[PDB]
Amino acid sequence: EEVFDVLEKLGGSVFKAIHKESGQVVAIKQVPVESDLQEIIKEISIMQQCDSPYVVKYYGSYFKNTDLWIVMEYCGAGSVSDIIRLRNKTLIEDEIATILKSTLKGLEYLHFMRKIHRDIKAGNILLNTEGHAKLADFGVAGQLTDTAKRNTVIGTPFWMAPEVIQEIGYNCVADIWSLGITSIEMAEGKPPYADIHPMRAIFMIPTNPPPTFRKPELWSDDFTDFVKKCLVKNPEQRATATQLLQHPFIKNAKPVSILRDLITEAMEIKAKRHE
Ligand SMILES: CN1C(=O)c2sccc2N(C)c2nc(Nc3ccc(S(N)(=O)=O)cc3)ncc21
Ligand code: NA
Ligand code: NA
Repeated sequence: EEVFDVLEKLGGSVFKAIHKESGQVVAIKQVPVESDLQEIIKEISIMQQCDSPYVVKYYGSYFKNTDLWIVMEYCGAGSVSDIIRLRNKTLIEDEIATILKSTLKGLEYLHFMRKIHRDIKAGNILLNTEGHAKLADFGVAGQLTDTAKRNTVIGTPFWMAPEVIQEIGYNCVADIWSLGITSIEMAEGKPPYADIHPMRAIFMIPTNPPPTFRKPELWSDDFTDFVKKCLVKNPEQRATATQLLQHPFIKNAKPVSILRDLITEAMEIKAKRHE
């Protein structure tokens, strides 16, 4: 337990910390006793059986004063939602394509290991200092036994796939719907229906037509078609992560270096208000 120097709360329940001897910066989540501890092991187990630079790594865990502290990989730039909040600016298409290419590679890896993240949103896509996006928060992630369906209506309402809500079976492409809602969230700062009660939105996601941009005239043909390919209400006709990595919006992404200015800006704003 005293092998880490726990520092400020990141952003919740995650803290910045330093592994005292190696000097390495880690992110530690504080989990209470009354939590569903079988679900916490399921969360840690999914993280352990993942080995990808596009998925947040698990380092270990410890008990302190009845709490379970889960040690994980620290991403210096924060979440894409933190960067949008910090700068008070939505993301331009060039930024969205680059971040979403890495997110799709994480999704591709997870789905190949027959796992559904179930909570894809800008808040759970984390960027490192270099600009590499990683999937984080496997607290609601489900495991598929074979090419099998899941029935748990779980996730966050505005980002949930219609078939998850409909209670019919669902597989890995439920995350592709969430990716589409997230792409709109990065472009507009909020997902569709964000200013409506989340239980009212849950009710209309399967009956309403697939969401589109609030101002479609500002976005390119590629970004609007990418979002259209993500938001297909019928999961059997929804594109997989492997296919979306070939879509022009993603195939044409610029390198991670184009994110340097937003990362520097967001980090400078975080540091300036800390003092
Ligand atoms: C381990 N991890 C997570 O699983 C998740 S998933 C959703 C949130 C987290 N948290 C908070 C984290 N914050 C970080 N890095 C980090 C770095 C900077 C900032 S900032 N600049 O907004 O203060 C926030 C988080 N790195 C990693 C995580
Ligand atoms: Na979500
Ligand atoms: Na929209």
